[PDB]
Amino acid sequence: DPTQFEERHLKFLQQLGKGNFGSVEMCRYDPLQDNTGEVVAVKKLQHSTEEHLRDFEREIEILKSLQHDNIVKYKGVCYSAGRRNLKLIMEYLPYGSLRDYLQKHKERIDHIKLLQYTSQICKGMEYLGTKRYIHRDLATRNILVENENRVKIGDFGLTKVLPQDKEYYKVKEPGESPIFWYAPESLTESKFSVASDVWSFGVVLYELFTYIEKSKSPPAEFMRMIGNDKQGQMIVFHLIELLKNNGRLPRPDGCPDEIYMIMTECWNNNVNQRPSFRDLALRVDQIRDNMAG
Ligand SMILES: COc1cc(F)c(CC(=O)N2CCN(c3nc(Nc4cc(C)n[nH]4)c4cccn4n3)CC2)c(F)c1
Repeated sequence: DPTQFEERHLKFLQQLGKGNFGSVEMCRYDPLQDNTGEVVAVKKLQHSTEEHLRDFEREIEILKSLQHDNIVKYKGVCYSAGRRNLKLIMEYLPYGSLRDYLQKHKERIDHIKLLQYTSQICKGMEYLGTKRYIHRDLATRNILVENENRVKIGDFGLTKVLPQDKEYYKVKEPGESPIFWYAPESLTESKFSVASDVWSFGVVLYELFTYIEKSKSPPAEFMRMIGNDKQGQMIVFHLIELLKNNGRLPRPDGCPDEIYMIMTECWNNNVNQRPSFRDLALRVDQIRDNMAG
């Protein structure tokens, strides 16, 4: 079984990312011990808990079930014992997250290139939606760069499977949520759907066009519009109010009108009036072709 990875043969090379409930490492899986093994990505939990383990087992199954060019490849699992600790083994994408890649190569990345990535996220997302999976955490930090011409959705920590009788999923936290990417209904009602993923995709489109400018980030922009003198529970309250009164993220500098319109349509307060991923890709591909030859 290739899907079974022996723990003693997984050489730690570097920590890549940390989460509230886990981490991602760069390892070399070297069974022959001759230093010819491939470098892989290893996601692991930080809290031993049964409720976080169950969520993680569900996440492993969601990823195992995904086969697309714009989705990070599942490679296998790593067990240690009977009740174990469990590790998810994925392919290593060398250019890091889309957030870090863009932040460093802003001079090299055209608008056409940004739109090629956008279309790839849309295609990956539409594929998710056919399996009735809700991502719930669409952001540039969660998109990986395989190469200069290809991005993949690279983390599924918050992904949920829709119940068979509903088109939304209601879910809590319990700690810190990525609020500045959340749809109003996710803020008020805790409702997650394909439509709230579209809302968040809008924020991703925003991120990409700001070229990750710290002063222009979604938390920074929203906090200015709210008042940086705001508490904690009040931050969600005021954010709900601003969104409700058609308060939105500004058009990023240099961003064309056609693209900001895509963003604003993704940001419709009316769940049902938001575009579909298929149409999103269609408009994006159309714009890419108008900008090119
Ligand atoms: C609970 O664990 C998580 C999961 C997350 F998605 C994030 C989100 C986030 O911020 N990053 C930034 C750093 N990063 C990264 N990854 C690379 N390669 C890779 C990752 C995979 C699966 N395959 N290949 C790579 C190559 C070069 C530099 N990097 N940097 C990982 C994701 C976390 F922070 C924590």
